[PDB]
Amino acid sequence: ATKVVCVLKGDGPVQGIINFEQKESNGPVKVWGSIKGLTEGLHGFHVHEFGDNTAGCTSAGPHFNPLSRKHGGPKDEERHVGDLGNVTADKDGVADVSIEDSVISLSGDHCIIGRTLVVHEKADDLGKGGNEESTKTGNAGSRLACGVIGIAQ
Amino acid sequence: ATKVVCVLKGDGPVQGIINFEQKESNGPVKVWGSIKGLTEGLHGFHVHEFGDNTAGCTSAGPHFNPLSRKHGGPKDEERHVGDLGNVTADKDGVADVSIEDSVISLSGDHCIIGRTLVVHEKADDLGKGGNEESTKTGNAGSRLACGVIGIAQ
Ligand SMILES: *[Se]c1ccccc1C(=O)NCc1cccnc1
Ligand SMILES: *[Se]c1ccccc1C(=O)NCc1cccnc1
Ligand SMILES: [Zn+2]
Ligand SMILES: [Zn+2]
Ligand SMILES: [Zn+2]
Ligand SMILES: [Zn+2]
Repeated sequence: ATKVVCVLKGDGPVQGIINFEQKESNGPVKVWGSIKGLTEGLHGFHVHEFGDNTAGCTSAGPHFNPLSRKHGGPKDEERHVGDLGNVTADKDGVADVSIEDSVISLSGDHCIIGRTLVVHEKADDLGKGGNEESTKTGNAGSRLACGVIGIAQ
Repeated sequence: ATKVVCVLKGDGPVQGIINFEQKESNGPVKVWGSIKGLTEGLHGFHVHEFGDNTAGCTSAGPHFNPLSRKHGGPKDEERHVGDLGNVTADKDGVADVSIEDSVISLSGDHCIIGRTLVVHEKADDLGKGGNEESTKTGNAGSRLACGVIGIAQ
């Protein structure tokens, strides 16, 4: 009953459409869509704090972290709201995304509307990499494609 | 105290950066920035309902109109929330945008975050064009560039 969408663009072309839908404010958000143009393997997948793409994906800032937690994987209690783990691209460079998440929302202070979705160069280590950056960014590397998360029909 | 931003891109050469700032939730919104690649003269400038760029600026849908009014200019009582009038491009195709508007908001009710800002081919006649479409769209023609309005730092 609330639906939101994000078109991801960057060089390659890396390009994708990701849809989000939440039946009720207390419920999980289903996330689905496709990203093409990726290298085979894992790519970090995060909601970043700013829906600012004025100078490309760099202006999106850090992970969306309204509750001031450390970086983790989607299944972790200790995670940022924006920590959606990794998407996995096949040999053909396509990641078909199908996620349900209970921490992001389309309502309230966990809401991701107006933020940026980013797909990264490398895997997110989900805070298990053993360095300073692991519990901040997951060491997922450069931002390959991004877009602002908007209200859908 | 609330800042939001929008990068305008489209099928052609029209591209722009628009900033919105609102000191207080009950107060006016300052809109500023620049758009380039335009024909000299007036170009309609609207917030459209959906932050959806799936198939380009067309997927943004109609003017953002939560209060079910007819189309008008920004200084009119009878207007859509998204009716921000025209921007004006100079001889070099650059429109320097400077708008203060009392009807849009960046918080509270009916805010523009996660919606789409669109710059149009033709002038918006501000509901004074003398045909039915004037009171709906303003006869401002095709969508040259658009972007989802996102939260800024
Ligand atoms: Se959820 C959220 C986050 C940031 C800014 C605005 C919102 C919001 O809730 N907008 C109202 C809305 C959301 C979805 C569909 N229709 C209206
Ligand atoms: Se901006 C806006 C317009 C209409 C409805 C909801 C919102 C909104 O901003 N909601 C998200 C939110 C609510 C409370 C605290 N933080 C974010
Ligand atoms: Zn990231
Ligand atoms: Zn994180
Ligand atoms: Zn329009
Ligand atoms: Zn209108």
